[PDB]
Amino acid sequence: MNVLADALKSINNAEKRGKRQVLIRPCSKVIVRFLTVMMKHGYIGEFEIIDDHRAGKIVVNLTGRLNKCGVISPRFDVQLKDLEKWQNNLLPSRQFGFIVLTTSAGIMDHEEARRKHTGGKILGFFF
Amino acid sequence: AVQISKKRKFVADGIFKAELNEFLTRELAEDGYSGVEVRVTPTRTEIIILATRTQNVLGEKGRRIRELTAVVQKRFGFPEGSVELYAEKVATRGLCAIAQAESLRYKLLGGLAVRRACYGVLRFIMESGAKGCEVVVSGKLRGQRAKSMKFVDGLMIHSGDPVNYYVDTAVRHVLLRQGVLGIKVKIMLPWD
Amino acid sequence: LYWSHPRKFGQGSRSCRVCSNRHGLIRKYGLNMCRQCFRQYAKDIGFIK
Amino acid sequence: RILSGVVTKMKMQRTIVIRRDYLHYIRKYNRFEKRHKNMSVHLSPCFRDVIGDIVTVGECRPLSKTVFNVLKVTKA
Amino acid sequence: RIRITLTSRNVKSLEKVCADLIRGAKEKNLKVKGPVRMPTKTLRITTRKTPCGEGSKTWDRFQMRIHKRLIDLHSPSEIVKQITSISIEPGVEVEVT
Amino acid sequence: LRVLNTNIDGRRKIAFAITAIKGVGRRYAHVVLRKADIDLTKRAGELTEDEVERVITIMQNPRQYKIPDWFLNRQKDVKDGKYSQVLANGLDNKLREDLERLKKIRAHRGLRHFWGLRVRGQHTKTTGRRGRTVGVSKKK
Amino acid sequence: SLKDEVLKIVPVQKQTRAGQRTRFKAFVAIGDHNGHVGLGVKCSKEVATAIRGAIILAKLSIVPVRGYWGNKIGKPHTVPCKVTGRSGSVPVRLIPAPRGTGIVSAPVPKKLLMMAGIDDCYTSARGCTATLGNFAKATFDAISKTYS
Amino acid sequence: RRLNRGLRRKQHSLLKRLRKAKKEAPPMEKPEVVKTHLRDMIILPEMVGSMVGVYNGKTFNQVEIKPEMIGHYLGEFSITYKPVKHGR
Amino acid sequence: DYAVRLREKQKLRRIYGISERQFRNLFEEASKKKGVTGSVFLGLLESRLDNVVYRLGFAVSRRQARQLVRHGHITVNGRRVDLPSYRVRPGDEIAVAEKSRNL
Repeated sequence: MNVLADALKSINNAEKRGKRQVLIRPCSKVIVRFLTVMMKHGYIGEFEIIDDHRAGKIVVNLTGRLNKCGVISPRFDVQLKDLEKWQNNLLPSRQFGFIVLTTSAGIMDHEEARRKHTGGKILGFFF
Repeated sequence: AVQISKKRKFVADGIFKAELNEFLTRELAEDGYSGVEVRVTPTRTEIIILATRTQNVLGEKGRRIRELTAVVQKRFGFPEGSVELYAEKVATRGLCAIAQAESLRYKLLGGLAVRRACYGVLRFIMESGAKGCEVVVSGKLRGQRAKSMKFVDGLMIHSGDPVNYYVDTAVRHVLLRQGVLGIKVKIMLPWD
Repeated sequence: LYWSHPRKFGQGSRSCRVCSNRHGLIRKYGLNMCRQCFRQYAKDIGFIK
Repeated sequence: RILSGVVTKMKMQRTIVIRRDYLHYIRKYNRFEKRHKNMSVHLSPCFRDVIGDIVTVGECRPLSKTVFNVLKVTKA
Repeated sequence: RIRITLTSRNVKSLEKVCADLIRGAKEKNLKVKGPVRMPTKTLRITTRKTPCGEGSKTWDRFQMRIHKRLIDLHSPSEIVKQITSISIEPGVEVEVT
Repeated sequence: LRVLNTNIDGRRKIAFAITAIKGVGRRYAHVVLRKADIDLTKRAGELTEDEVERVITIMQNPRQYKIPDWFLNRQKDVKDGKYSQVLANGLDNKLREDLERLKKIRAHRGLRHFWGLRVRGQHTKTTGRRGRTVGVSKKK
Repeated sequence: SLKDEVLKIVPVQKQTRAGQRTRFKAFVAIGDHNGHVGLGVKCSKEVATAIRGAIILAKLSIVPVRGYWGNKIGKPHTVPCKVTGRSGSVPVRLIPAPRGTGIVSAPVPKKLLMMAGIDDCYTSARGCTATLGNFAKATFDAISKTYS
Repeated sequence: RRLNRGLRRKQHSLLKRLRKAKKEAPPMEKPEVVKTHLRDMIILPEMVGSMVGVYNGKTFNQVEIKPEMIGHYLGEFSITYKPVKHGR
Repeated sequence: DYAVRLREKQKLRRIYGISERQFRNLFEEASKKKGVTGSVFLGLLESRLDNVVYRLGFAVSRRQARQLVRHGHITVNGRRVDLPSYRVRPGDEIAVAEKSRNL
């Protein structure tokens, strides 16, 4: 599966299992950016890039914070205003979770995008 | 029935005892007729009817019991047999099957919930001693399609096997607009 | 006399007491309609098998 | 007005195919749908300046029955 | 010389009674022949349950075991005084000849 | 030997043979032989001409048909006679002729005889019972 | 105290060569309406005995549901989030709703939800089986999953 | 009527007596009147010509028995019940 | 559950003695406006002229109040109003008819 989806699936499951850590094999820049958002949000602990001299590896420290996470496909574009519809579909629990969107500004949470008045493409969700 | 044997007139005393029982079983039924003991001497019969409801036997100020003896004397002892009569009460009707059947019968005559009447009656006879009890109403319960309601408590089902269990048995009929309902009631007393 | 089956005469055809059939009258029972009536209600009048 | 299209046919008086491309209107659908129309742009009087070029066509008094005139080539 | 024939449906009632008859009579005169058991007749009685009967097969079946006792007394009226005075069981019918 | 009617007993003991006559049977047979002084055991063939005479004379003259039997009562036992035969001719002809005569023709008496119902004219409601008993009423 | 609602009682038969042997099943919900709910299903030869057994059974199994508490998320007549649980072929979906909504659900999840003390929710039975028994288990399973 | 088999005649005094009456003399003399209880008896040809008296419940009635009547049960000629026929 | 909901409606409605049609329309209005519908709905029902007259004690019962308003016994800010449905707003003075005052 796609690298980002793959990374999100592993983290989700390892989180479920209760594992303390997970290693994500494809380590794209996008993935790292995605992880930073999750981190700022308190969804995951520290993570580091390990240089395999290949794709690279991401060691992610699992907190037990995540209920579920995954990639949103396709990555639908969204207007500055357009987020509400998506929160309803992606975040089953009201007042919980965030949408990770990619904006020209960079990858960030929907909440930041909204404050920014930026639209973008939706990469994933975490709650 | 306790009497010294008599080779000559066993025939006469035994038919006579039976004849007396016949009236007692019919005329005294709404009383809790639970037993008629008989004793004898020359030309004198004791006879005691045991009943739950003595007053029903006696009659107001003892009028009916007087009718009984006189009517009964007609059956036999044309010359002065001078058959006596007595009425002892049966302590606690809850123990008497005969009465219990009547209770249930009565309620169903009235139109009470048969299921309820069974449970309560099985409760009461159980409540006052009894090893076990069972009631069965048949006929068309509640005037619906015919069935039989059960209910039991304690030894009963098993107690039927033991001979000389000494289970008190009774039956009552029940007149309804709809039709008759038999009620049967078993009370398990000690084997002895 | 009474025992004698023949009757010099009798006042009234009678009928049985219970019902009233004329024939089958027996002075004793009074069941004129028939002895049968008497037989059925043996209990009614003191009589023995 | 002003249009952009590809020169589909050099052979004759020239013609350019203007294309419109749009994403399907409803989401859950991303069908990239293309639509196109042909305008006989007088590619040019005799310059024959412009197959395969993507030119811009401008509205003009009628150059020919079919035609718009070729404003300029976006890119070959 | 009086023969006492005691009969009863119940054995105990007789055993009790006959015993009294001996003990009392024991004093007033002779020792008495001594209560004798005698064989027990068994009666089978089939009688129509209902008075209509008349052949109706309603005849229930009953059997009565009739027990007997001799304890013959041979001796004077004082012995008799002892008897009239005390009586007990109704279950037993006494025949004095 | 033709003792009676066109009766011919033979090859058997006489006491048995005499039975062959429609009029006679062992009771009578034993009597005639006794009165005859002939040993019953003798075979009919064995009999003596004289004996045949003594026997024939008594059987023929002393017998015929006697007073008719009443319905079976305490009396004489019955001789069998399922079907008519020749006895002393008087028996066969007499009884048969009378009953047959009325019987042969429509006469009511004749019918009664066939039926075995009283000829006298008495009701058959009551007595005259000797025969089948009463049936039972059926459920209505 | 606890209130008991009778969800449903059915006659249920079992055929045997000898004949049909009937027994009765009763579903009973018991709740405080303070966030304490209990479901019990007990069968017996007699209806009443079954129902009684049912209530006793229900009290035996209680789930903590909802509450107004300070310096935390209040869950006022509703549920903290949306969940969908599939039991067997039966799916059940629960979604939180604002006050005034009421409990919009079929029977079965409704009875459970009401005794749950939940006042406002949007529900949807879904999936292959409508089966009330399976649906009820699913609702219960769902209620359990919920966390604040 | 119902014949049954063997139309019965009471041997009684009557049947036995009747034949003897005929035999009493050569067919001729017959006893005047013969009271009989045998109401049940069936009339037979022998009886014909004679005069048997049958009992009502009350009395004995003289019944000359004819050949036409043969087969009828005796009695039947002697009615027990009086009809009530009175003047107007 | 439906019966429960139905009865509750019936109760609240019957108190006001208002028809289903009017009762419903008010409900819809209350639901449309900002603010909790439940309160607002009650507020609108309470705003009925007949109710206010009832509240004031001019009438013994709500029905009687309706009749009073119908008869023109009641006045709102001077001009008389006959409509039991009339919606009283804050500040309105609701008095008895001068003519009617000696009833």
